[PDB]
Amino acid sequence: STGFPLELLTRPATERLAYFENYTVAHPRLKEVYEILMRTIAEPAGASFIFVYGASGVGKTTLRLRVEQKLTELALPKLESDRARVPVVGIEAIAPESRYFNWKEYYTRALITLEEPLIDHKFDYGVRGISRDNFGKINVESKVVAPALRRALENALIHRHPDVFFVDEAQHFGKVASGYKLQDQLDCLKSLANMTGILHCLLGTYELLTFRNLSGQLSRRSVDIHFRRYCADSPEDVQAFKSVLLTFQQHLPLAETPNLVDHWEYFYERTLGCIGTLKDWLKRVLSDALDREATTITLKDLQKRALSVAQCQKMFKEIQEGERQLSETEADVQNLRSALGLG
Amino acid sequence: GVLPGVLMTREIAPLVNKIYFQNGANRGFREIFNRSQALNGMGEMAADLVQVLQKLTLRDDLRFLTMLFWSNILTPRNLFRTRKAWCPICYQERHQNGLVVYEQLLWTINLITICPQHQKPLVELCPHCNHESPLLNWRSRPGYCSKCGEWLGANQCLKTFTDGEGSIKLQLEWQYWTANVVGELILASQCFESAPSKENITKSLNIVIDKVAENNAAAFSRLIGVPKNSLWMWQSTKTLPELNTLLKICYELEIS
Amino acid sequence: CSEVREIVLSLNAQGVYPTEGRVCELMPNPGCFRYKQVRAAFNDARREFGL
DNA sequence: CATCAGTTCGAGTCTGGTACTGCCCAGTAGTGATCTTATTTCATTATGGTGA
Ligand SMILES: Nc1ncnc2c1ncn2[C@@H]1O[C@H](COP(=O)(O)OP(=O)(O)OP(=O)(O)O)[C@@H](O)[C@H]1O
Ligand SMILES: [Mg+2]
Ligand SMILES: [Zn+2]
Ligand SMILES: [Zn+2]
Repeated sequence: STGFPLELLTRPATERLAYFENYTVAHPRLKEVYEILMRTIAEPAGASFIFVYGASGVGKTTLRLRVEQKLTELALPKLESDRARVPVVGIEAIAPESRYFNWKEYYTRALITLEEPLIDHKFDYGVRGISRDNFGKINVESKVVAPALRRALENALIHRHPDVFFVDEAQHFGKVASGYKLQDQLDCLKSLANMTGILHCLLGTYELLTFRNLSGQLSRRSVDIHFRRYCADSPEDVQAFKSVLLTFQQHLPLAETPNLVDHWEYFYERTLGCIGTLKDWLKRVLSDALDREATTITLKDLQKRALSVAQCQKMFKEIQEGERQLSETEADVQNLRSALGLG
Repeated sequence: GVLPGVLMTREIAPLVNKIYFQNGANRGFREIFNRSQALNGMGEMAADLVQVLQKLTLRDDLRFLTMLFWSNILTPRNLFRTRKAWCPICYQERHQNGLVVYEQLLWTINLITICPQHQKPLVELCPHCNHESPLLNWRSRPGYCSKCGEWLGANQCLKTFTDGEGSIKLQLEWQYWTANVVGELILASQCFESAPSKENITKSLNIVIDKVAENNAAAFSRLIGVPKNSLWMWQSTKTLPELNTLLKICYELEIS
Repeated sequence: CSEVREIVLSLNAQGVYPTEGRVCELMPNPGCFRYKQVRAAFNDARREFGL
């Protein structure tokens, strides 16, 4: 039996939930995006910025979590002789339930999330406000000006030299209030990456494509990855999607495997290739069914918690706009050669 | 969220009817701080402190907090430390486990030297600042210095024993014996209905002298090294032997 | 207390505002004001001359 | 008999229980000065279709 063991049936529904919610799946798209992301992380080659575009609710965070855990369990053997080197840093850091993104808040959050992993007592930040305490935590004030916080964060990032600086939901970096330009914000972040030498992998949804290429310096230093969705036009991609559905069915914590394969195309209208969204929808449906103690999932349950068509078409339009902005074709290549002058 | 000196000055001292309590509650109550040892003693000031804390807090077992239960079996002659005694290892263990840091009664005994739980002699001076602190200062705090105000605990402390296999092991065994004896004494405090009296020491001495000393004191005095005058004082009058002397006699009998 | 009184008197005679710090700065042991009467005497002198 | 054990007297030493002294620092709330910033106006600037 390649599926879930038959001993998870006698356990209450809470144990089934606690087994399923931390259970992840390996679709080929995830494997390929993880491989390419791990490769570009391991050799950055003077790339200050990595941009990771992708749809919402596809697994772009399941991917980041796997990256962090792998980078940790790689650097842990190296932590027996190398001191003050965090294997991975992954945060959101952009307007946490805030009206406008603040640079001071971003700097202080980066500092506190960069130091809290390790209980270090010998670090002397180049500042008079931020310091450590006997308990080993990081003590910050509300008085230090933003340049001082920038100095402290730069010194910390230089001394610690983390592999990555994973930031999530970065599309809200554009919340610049009024009177500011986006190129200034990228210049500041790329500068931080320059004097520090760290790799900033900005992930998130398609809004990110707002920054794709602003300046030539930004253009040459940026490494772009597109975590593309599942598109029904490709036949092998449809095969992979239905196979993912089977894999869900085989590991679905139920007495018997319910019949949801036949509704594959219907699932598409509720999924649009967003594997994350499908996972949340299935988890909510199974939780609701198991609250009523139902051993099988039917089409009625799928129609009870199904997504709304208006929301689906809205995200479809957003995804189409993003893909047509990202789209690359032979015409672009030929235009590049024509501009260059290579006959 | 107030300093212990402030709590003593503004909440305890006015509630105490003694003249010096009220007077020193307005010019610095240094009398109660320079003699914080006696707050844990057998005497009237310790009992008054327990009574006032009971009035302030309305508890029912604050008498077990001190060894006032044994006001008839001990003696404050060279018994209490003038300076603080703490185990840093216990401080971190309790802090890291999430429990509260609590100063132990056993540490206040001059006879106790090491921590039975973490096998290390207690510290009697602040490692960061070479200054002494009494058992209760104006800014005392669990786990902090009374003058520097920094954490005194450590996973590994800065004090270690000397290198020697001649008498260091015997001294360590004696310290373990004394610490275990006092710990069992404190533990049996709660189970015991009432404290043994001085007459209990009288009959115990009558038994031991008549057991192996065939009713003589010179042999016993030479065996324990104490002058015979003190032996007569212990065995005839209402004089309580010192705790060190008491458990040295016990060790000579090899009985707790 | 007397010495404080002549100090505040002379300081006002010259023209400066006689405050606690200024009076302390020209008196050899500027810590006696912790006594509950010296400060009272200084305040009484200030009120007598109108502060 | 003279040695050693059981008794006394008074001094040595600690310590609790009780009161008291000589001294300046630290925190907070006024003003006046000088920047500093999320946010509100004063012009040009491009887009628009039709009757003389
Ligand atoms: N491959 C997967 N296996 C299991 N669960 C998954 C998978 N991909 C996504 N999820 C689920 O998706 C939820 C989180 O949303 P998801 O990571 O898919 O969104 P996202 O598109 O990365 O988010 P955002 O747009 O905010 O960057 C979690 O409940 C997680 O279990
Ligand atoms: Mg995400
Ligand atoms: Zn301990
Ligand atoms: Zn200290």
